[PDB]
Amino acid sequence: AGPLSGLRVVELAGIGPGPHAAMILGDLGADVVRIDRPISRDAMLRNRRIVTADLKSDQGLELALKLIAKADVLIEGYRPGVTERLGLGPEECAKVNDRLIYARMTGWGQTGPRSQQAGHDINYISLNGILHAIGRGDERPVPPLNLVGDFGGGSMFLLVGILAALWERQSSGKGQVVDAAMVDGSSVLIQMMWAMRATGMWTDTRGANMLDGGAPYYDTYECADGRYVAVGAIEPQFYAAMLAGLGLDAAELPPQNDRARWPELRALLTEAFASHDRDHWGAVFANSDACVTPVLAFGEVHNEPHIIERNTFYEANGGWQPMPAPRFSRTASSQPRPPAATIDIEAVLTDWDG
Amino acid sequence: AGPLSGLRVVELAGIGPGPHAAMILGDLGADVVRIDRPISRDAMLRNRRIVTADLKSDQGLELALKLIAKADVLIEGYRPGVTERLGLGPEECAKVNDRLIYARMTGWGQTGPRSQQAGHDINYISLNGILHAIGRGDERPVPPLNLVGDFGGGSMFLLVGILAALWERQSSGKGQVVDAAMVDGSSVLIQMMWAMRATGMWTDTRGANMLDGGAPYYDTYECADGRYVAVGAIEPQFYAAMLAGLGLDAAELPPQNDRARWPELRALLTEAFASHDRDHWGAVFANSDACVTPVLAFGEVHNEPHIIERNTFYEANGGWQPMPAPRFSRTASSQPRPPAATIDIEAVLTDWDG
Ligand SMILES: CC(=O)SCCNC(=O)CCNC(=O)[C@H](O)C(C)(C)COP(=O)(O)OP(=O)(O)OC[C@H]1O[C@@H](n2cnc3c(N)ncnc32)[C@H](O)[C@@H]1OP(=O)(O)O
Ligand SMILES: CC(=O)SCCNC(=O)CCNC(=O)[C@H](O)C(C)(C)COP(=O)(O)OP(=O)(O)OC[C@H]1O[C@@H](n2cnc3c(N)ncnc32)[C@H](O)[C@@H]1OP(=O)(O)O
Repeated sequence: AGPLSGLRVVELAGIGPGPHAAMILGDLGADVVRIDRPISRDAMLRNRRIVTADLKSDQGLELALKLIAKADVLIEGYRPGVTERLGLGPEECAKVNDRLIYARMTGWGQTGPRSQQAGHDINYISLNGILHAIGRGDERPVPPLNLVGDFGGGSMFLLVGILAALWERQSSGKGQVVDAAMVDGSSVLIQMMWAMRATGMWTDTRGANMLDGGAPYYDTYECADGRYVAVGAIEPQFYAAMLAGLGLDAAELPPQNDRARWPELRALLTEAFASHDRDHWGAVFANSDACVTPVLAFGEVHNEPHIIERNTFYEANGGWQPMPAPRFSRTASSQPRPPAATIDIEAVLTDWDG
Repeated sequence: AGPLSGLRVVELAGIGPGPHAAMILGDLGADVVRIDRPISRDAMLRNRRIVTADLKSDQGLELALKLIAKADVLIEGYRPGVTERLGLGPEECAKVNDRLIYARMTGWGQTGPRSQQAGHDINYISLNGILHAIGRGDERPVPPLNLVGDFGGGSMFLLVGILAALWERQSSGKGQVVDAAMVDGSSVLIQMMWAMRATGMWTDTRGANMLDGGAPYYDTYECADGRYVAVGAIEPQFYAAMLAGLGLDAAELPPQNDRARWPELRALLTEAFASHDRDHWGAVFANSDACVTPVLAFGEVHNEPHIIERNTFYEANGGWQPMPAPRFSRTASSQPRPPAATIDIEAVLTDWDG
């Protein structure tokens, strides 16, 4: 029902970024067929059809190749050489379908000294300077969950690659291979810090920068109730609006960007915010441009008016799940279909006419 | 040169997610024309043509509309209502070009109680449970830079939106509006934690989970020299390789997933890692599946063999910048063109034939 209605996707069951890129294609209307090893409660596996095949057997190889022959996109997320050894490498796939967008999701990439090494999100962002930049300066770096490598710089770059190559396909009539390494994607994800490094606007020192928690106007504060607000008041008119709401006289404060007095500045904002609870500050800074919001825990998210009003989440046995993103005015995505029982691979083949 | 060679993009000069989405389109071959208010050192503005226009004047509005008439994609990142009041809203653009992908990059979205409020990355991820999930449990949440809202759940979803709509356009012959809200994108980026919350595999407690730094096998460790390694050894066989490298007898340790004894497990791993420098562990683990990697600071990234060999970065003027991601086997992206002087808008219009 969304913009990708009609798009045929073969996903080889993996973990992390592959199934997340595959979910997003399904979210937006694609026909995604997932092949697993010979009814799921993982909501990530929404908007698929699940089939099963031993890719190491002659029948399973044959069936999967017949499935790939009728597809637009193949997603795989194993080590380089794995699909090759199975007989499902790009050159074998090309033989039965040269319109195929062959999408390879890895952390290290297809080649290079580490391309055969095991790893996960934390490893990939450790090697490109990202992880070192995250957390408080007086402590060892903290992982930003797996948002940066696996998803932000992983699956999202796989999708761009995939859709980019489909655009190319319109003029050339041919697919190709998408080499999507989390180490690359995440670097492009963080290109802003690389730009700013070159002009003296970002330093290698952890938690001493504008957007890393070093700036008293770009950080969380703890309130009277042990809960938190986020302050994001970069621009001076926003910062001023923020001080107005706190009832602080600007003339009694250090300048916003005098870094030499940032501890003094923070101590004064800390005292201010500590004086009431989080919900007080949401009432105080209601419609304002102060860039002050409540830090909601996952469980409170569904009670937030802006979240509710725009239907950012829907309920699915177990709890809340995010609606497809982004939104489309003419071809709107549907609410995601729940994970369902495994179906017969043959049924899909007839459906796809193969 | 890359997959998106031929694609025409008009970017209305903004900040954060908009310019980054437009950068990535340029990286991949797109013809990107950026309109600013009446030669840049910001490497984010690579792969552009820069022109200038007062959109509030008759002349400037006319010229911009002539430019938009000839484009495939318009990127704007202002408050909802701004383009409208300029005469550049979707319904005006539709008049001159109904094939236009009109891409609206916001934090709050186009509608809702907060849609007119100022904000930055920290605010958008604060309202959807993400920011609360980030940092050590004994401390107030820390911002994961602006990686998750602006970029991972912002620009990246704008891109997917844009390219998805271009796919739709091939059958329908029409464009539409992409509503890309960082509050939506970032939720879908974190869909995994929402899936796991539903099945008891994720909790709302900060720093007490498998991927947030609560797991001793999924965290950084400080070494003898004050530098760090990242451990990512989730799977038992990797965890085992990790222990072998450390010279640790598994029989003398608590089980890997005995959470009750995670403090005791971490104290033993801490003592082990602290005994040598980062690069010793660099060496001992450089080759195995132990999921142990050095935590590199931005400045030392360009010296890492895997980074060097795959050309993840190029030097621009001054320092290193990331190469286009992902990679394409047939239509490879070029090295990005540096920011250049502003060019006259007329010249572009003749080029585009408008
Ligand atoms: C959410 C997260 O935390 S994930 C973080 C991101 N990690 C990644 O996915 C990065 C890229 N991938 C990898 O590095 C690796 O695949 C790892 C580390 C995840 C896993 O490593 P391993 O499981 O040891 O190796 P790998 O996944 O490459 O091999 C999978 C095997 O299953 C086989 N296999 C897969 N599907 C099937 C099937 N349907 N039938 C039969 N065999 C199958 C493959 O042929 C392969 O066997 P082989 O090793 O004999 O060739
Ligand atoms: C790097 C970072 O961390 S940034 C974080 C990214 N997130 C965001 O900021 C969200 C993005 N969207 C927004 O909410 C907003 O654009 C903000 C809050 C960033 C900034 O808002 P403001 O600076 O107050 O301006 P706003 O976007 O409302 O409007 C732009 C103004 O410039 C004017 N303008 C824009 N282009 C032109 C032009 N070429 N010629 C003349 N005027 C122009 C518009 O008329 C408008 O003025 P108006 O409000 O009088 O109509």
